[PDB]
Parts: sequence; structure tokens; C-alpha cells
Amino acid sequence: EVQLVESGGGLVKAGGSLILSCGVSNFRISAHTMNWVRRVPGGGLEWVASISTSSTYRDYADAVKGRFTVSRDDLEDFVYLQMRVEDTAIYYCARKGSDRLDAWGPGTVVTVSPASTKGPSVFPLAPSSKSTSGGTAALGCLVKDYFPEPVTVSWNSGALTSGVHTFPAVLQSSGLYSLSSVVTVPSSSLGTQTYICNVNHKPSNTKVDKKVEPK
Amino acid sequence: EVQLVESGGGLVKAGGSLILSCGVSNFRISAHTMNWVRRVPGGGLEWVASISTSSTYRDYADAVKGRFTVSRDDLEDFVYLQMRVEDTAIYYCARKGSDRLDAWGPGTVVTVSPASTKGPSVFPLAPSSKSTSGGTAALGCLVKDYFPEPVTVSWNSGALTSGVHTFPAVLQSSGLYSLSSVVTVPSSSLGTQTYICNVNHKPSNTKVDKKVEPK
Amino acid sequence: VVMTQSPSTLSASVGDTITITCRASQSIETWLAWYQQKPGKAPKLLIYKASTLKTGVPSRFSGSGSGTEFTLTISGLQFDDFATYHCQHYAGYSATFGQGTRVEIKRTVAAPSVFIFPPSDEQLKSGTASVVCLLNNFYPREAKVQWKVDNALQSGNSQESVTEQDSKDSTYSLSSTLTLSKADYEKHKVYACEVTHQGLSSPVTKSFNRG
Amino acid sequence: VVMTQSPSTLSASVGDTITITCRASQSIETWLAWYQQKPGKAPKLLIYKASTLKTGVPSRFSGSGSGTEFTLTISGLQFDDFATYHCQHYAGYSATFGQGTRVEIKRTVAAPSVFIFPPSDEQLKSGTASVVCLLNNFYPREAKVQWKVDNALQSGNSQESVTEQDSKDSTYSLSSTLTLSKADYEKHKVYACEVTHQGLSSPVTKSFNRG
Repeated sequence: EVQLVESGGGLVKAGGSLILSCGVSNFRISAHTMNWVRRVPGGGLEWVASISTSSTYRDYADAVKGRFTVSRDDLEDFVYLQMRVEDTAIYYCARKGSDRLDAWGPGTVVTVSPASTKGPSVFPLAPSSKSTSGGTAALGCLVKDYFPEPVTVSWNSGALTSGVHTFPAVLQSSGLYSLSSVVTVPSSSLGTQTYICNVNHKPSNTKVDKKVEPK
Repeated sequence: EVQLVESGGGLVKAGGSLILSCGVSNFRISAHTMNWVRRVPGGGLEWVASISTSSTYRDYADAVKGRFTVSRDDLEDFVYLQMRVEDTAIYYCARKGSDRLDAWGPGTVVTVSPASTKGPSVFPLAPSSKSTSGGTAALGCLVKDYFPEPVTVSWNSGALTSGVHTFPAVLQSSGLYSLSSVVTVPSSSLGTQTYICNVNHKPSNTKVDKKVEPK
Repeated sequence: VVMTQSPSTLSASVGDTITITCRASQSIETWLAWYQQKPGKAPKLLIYKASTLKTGVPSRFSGSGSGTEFTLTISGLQFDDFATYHCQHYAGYSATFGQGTRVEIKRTVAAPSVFIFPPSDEQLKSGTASVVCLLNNFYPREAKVQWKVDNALQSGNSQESVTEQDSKDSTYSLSSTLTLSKADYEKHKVYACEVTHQGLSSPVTKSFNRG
Repeated sequence: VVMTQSPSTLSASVGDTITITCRASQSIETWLAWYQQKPGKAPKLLIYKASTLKTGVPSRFSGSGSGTEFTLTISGLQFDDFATYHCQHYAGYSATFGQGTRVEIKRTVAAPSVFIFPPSDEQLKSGTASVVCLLNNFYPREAKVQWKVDNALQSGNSQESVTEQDSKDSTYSLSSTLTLSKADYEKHKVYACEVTHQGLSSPVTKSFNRG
């Protein structure tokens, strides 16, 4: 019995790329023209692409012509596709032809969540309000759950650069980003310097100032 | 100047597959043997694979021999890799050789979170407190944030099949699954009988029974 | 080249003889193929070249036509056959499908029995609240669910799930999940769920005063 | 074929002459290549075949050796050069690297100034609490952070972030984020953060009684 199978599907964000691959069973794709097809939530089917024998051709549908790319491996027998909210579909690798000159895979799910960008949340890592003596204190601005990079962090808008350490962003098991931005200043200037962190997020056009202060 | 570039990276789960592709600039890979390399969190670097000219060869490293697969496109100039916690790395597509017979891409991030499986949470959708007359009421078992499919929902353990509609699972923008499992029974048998939902999750070996009684 | 199938939803019973029309926007000779798909399975090729039967497919199916007009014919409907049917113009290098024809088990216009559940507090406790909305045993399949929290119309924070024709009543059941954090939920008092359907002469609402 | 570099962390100053040794487990002739990588950039090919310099790379570098013993030599260290260095045995079809050699700006053993922040309530309000732990201006880079909530040892719900040698004091700063929901955070009273390091003669702890 003739088989194909799809791998590489999951959750993509808007504008995104993700790559799909097609393994087959018991047959040789070399003399075939293979075709990927997606089914839309409308239930309706959609030929996405087709690559010919010897790869003499690669024909794309119009709503995907230029973000997408198909390729074939006539030796280990694999086909592939490179890569919108509307691209959300179940994707089927397919083989055209006949028993004389027709065969499909189970499909894999592909979804594209609508937001290309998400602004960051600015919260104050407070020193303390009991403060006094004449020692070091440390405060800051915890910039959480943005994407994509980057997040430039400033303090008072250009004037307190000394003792400042803007930590590298970390990729949460959620996929959203997260950077700590700290500054060592006197335990004695906690009350008069006020400390203002200017988190400018260029991708989502988001600018959130946040006052850092003792609770 | 010579360029390569990687696309297809992000968050994978344990055992996972995800596909990576390599586009280049200004050059022709056809006469090259290309190589993927990953850098581990140890800072140490790791040749993952190499595919020869004409694809005469594909050599894999041992910790990846059999889950992974490289392929080359000598015409549009693209190389690819098919696909563990330890697979977590920055992946670099590379071209071996010389100016006579050396060139690298920026890399893309690949992380694999440790859990292959996550049991589901069982919460009671309590009957409507407006109830009366000797009328219809509807209750249920909301089975939330599991993966992977499937989730069989059976009621009182095999004896209340009538009027039961186990709804299709939905993929949250989180990537975890979510199915509603409901049953129409008398608004008059809400008190004596009791309603027990046996959500059996075969992948994570999780069985959570959950009593459905009123608010 | 544009293919368009008619009708969008064909209703019939067991043993029926039914038919689907596919029409090309230009003359496509006899280059047309038919496909059965069942939900989540691979689709299955039944018929090719306007009328040549794929081996492995029972006699009770037959196709026809040429030019821009075609017609598929299942003769004697079986339970094995309740599914969706695709027409395909397959060329040398490209192709184009119709919008498909879903074949269901016909029954009487029965409206959705609309219930509404609130979020429990073993889950209102952890940081989320899941506001559910069930449309029990209705037909036909088309039904509209539009959330209303303190009477604003929601959009895109609700997710649905439609059962197949229950093995007994040929009715459908729908499930529409409204996900919010435990902090955008305890902001608003009323939680309204509004169902429009062919058997209701008007849109049915089901709500709850928080707490 | 196993490549092993020594040392793992080579400390030196500006203008220094330093050297790294790579050793093959078997005779590899002169088939060996050297690579500069800067964090997040592409690594960069400096030296190939044990001693042939890649065009485009300044005179102050040189390689050598053969058999199973090799040696790279930067002559006159510049700021452009503080980074990590990879050895490669590249074969016909396969290859193998060492574990790398990181080259830092050497300074005095300065321990981590350990601070601890609690989660605010404009965020303890939304369903999460983020418990932070900063190791301000320490050297060398090796430092161990082990969370302790009501004194249980945590594992795998903490995420770290290490700065590069601050442009001024050649010290490192570390940031170790403890993510919990607003429902596993308000379950436990004490939040302990315990730092082990070369300049502390013992492990430094910093905590907070919730509220």
C-alpha cells in the first residue's frame, strides 16, 4: 500500500516562517510531480503548490506566491515547503498521477495567530521604603512578555548610565521575551532621585515609562 | 560578500520534529559540501551534519543519527535539516571549503522543553441554578490544557451514553488542548444521582475522575 | 480556472440517490477528479477523467459530463458515505478545487437548546476563568454564537467546537469557550451568550450575574 | 575522534600573548581548523590545516602543530579579541570540535553583591508573581543560584541571564528569574535566594517575608 506523511507543524505567528517536510513509504517520488494542498476552515480545499519531475518546475498559487517554496529530494524521497492568518490550515503533501498516468498523507495542522507584535509590561523592582543609613541599594525595571526582540532600556531618559546593567532577554517556555534592567545608586538617594525607566519597544511601537520606586 | 541564512526555529517539545532550511546569498552551493552546526549552552560547538556535492553523502553525528536528516537544493540553493532536551541549540548552516579548496550564517534558536506529556485538568460545569419545573438541565466535565491528543471522556464509567456529546478538542493560542464533554439528563435527577466523568489521558498515563455535583 | 460546487450542503437519507454538480469557468475537457473526505482523515480519490472509476471503490458511484459540466452520482446512500465531496480540475502542473459539498443525514429543523455555565472557583483560583456556551442537539449545522460581557459585543476571545451528527438524532451540538484571565473576568458583572439559528424565530440569550 | 581544548577559561590582559592547546585522541595530520565566535554572531574562521592563515585575519594570530598536538597563538591581545575559540577536526564528510576556550579580561576575585526583589502588586494583581535575584559585578564567571521558598530547594522554575564583562570593572552580573502564578506564590511565606561563588567563603542568602 502507498503512503506519504507530513512533519513540522504547530503554532506560527503572523508573517511567520515554518517548514514542512514530506516522507513517503513504498514508492519513489522521482518520476512524480508532487503537490502540497491545504484545507481551509471553510472546509474547502486549496492546492498550494506543485513541483515537477526533475524539479523542472515549481508552480505556486497566487495568495502564497513569494512567501512559499517547495522542494523535492528524489533520492531519499522527501518534499518540502517553505513559508499570514489566512495561511492557517491542515497541509497535505500529495502525488499527482494515476496507476497508469491520487495518493495522500494524513496532513499536519498549521495555524497562524493574528498578532505580529506584542508590547511589553513594565513593573517596578522596588528597593525599599525603609531605606536609610549610607549603603548601597539596587532598584529596576522588569520588562516582561514581549516579542519580538529588541527591548532597549533607558533610565531617566539619558542621564544615569553609571552602574547600569541591562540584562540579556530570556525566552520563556511561553515564547515571549523577558529582560531585567537594573542600576546601583545610593541607599541615600532613594527618597529625593526620581528613577524613570524608558522601555522603548520599536517593533510594536510601544513606549512605556514606569516609575522605579519603594513600595 | 558571501552569505547564508537560517529560518524555521522556535519552541519544540520533547521527542519533537521541526524543520530548518538554509538560504544563501551571492553563491552556488552545488559544488559545496554543506554542514549544519549547533552551539550548546556549554558554549561548545557541535557539527550536526554534512551533505556532499551531488548529495553523494550525508554524514550524521552520533547523538542525532536517525532522528535527523539533511538535504540540499543545488538549484535554488537551499539546504535543510529534519529532526530531545539536549537538541536545544543555536543552529548554524555552514559551507566547508576554502577560497581555493569558511562561511557561516547567523544561526537560529532551537529549544526543546522537557515534558513530552502533560496530564489534563478536570473542572465541573455545574448545572444551571434556575433548574426547576421538571425540565431539562445540562451539566459536564471541561477537560483543559492537555497534550497530546487524545482525551476519551466516558460518563459514570460506561452506563450513561444517552444524550452525550463529547465535543472536538481545540488548540489554544497556548498550544495545549481543550475539550468540553456534556450530557442532557432530567432537571429532576440533579439531586439523587451521581454524575462522574472519567477523563482517561493515555499519553501521560493520567486518569482523573471528577464529580459533577451543583453550586 | 474556477471550480464551483452545488449545493454547499446536500441533505438526504439512507438509500437515497443523490448527485453533485461541479462547473468549470472554462472548457476543461474531461480533466476532472472527485474526492471523498471524512473529517481529519486523508481525502480519498474516487473518480478521475470525468468518468473513469478508481479501482477499490464500490459500484454505487458514477461520474459524467464534459466541457464545463459535470456530475457525480452516488446510487444508494450508506452510513459509510456521510461526508464531504471535492471536485478537482487537475492540469499538467497546477490545479483548482471547488468549495466542496457536505452530505449530512437529513432531519427536522430542531433549534439549539441553549445552556450557559460560569467558571468554577477551583479554576477562578489559579488565574483564569473559562466561560462556556452549549448548543444542544440542533440542525442544520449553521449556527451563530456572539459573546456579551456587561453587554459589549465580544470578538475573537471565544473558541468553538461542533460535534458530528449524534449517532441517534442526526442533530449537531456546538461548544463556544470564552477564555479570560482571573483579572479581566472579575471586572464585569454580566456574562451574556446569544444564539442565532434556523429553528429560533429570533436570537436566544443565556447569561449569569458574576457570583 | 575526540577533540579537547585547554584551558576552559583563559584569563589575560590587553597586549598579552596567549595560547590554546587542542589535542586529538588520534593522529589527525594537519587537518585542523580554528574559529573565533563572539556571542550571538556567526563564529569566524581564522586558521586552517594546522597553520595556513585565512585571508582577512590580522597578522597577530598563528597556529601550529601536527599529529595530535596543536597550538594557536594570538600575539598582542586587543579588545576586538575577547571572545571564545573553537578547535575543529574537519574530515572529508564528518567533523569534531573541542569544548571551546573563552578568553576574558582578567581581574581580581570579586564576589557577587547579592540583592533580592519581591513581586510588585501591579503584577501580583494580574495572576503572576515574578521573584528576581541579582549578582552585581562579580568575577570569575562561574556562579551558582538555588531558589528556596519556605525553605524547599527549587529546581527548574528559575531562569538566568548573565551580562558580559561590564565595560568598566571586567566583572559579571547575573539575573535569575523565579516565575510562579499568583496562586503558588501566595501559598508560601518565605522566599530565599542562595548564591555560591569563589569570593564568598560560604553561600550568601537573600530573602523576603511575603508582605
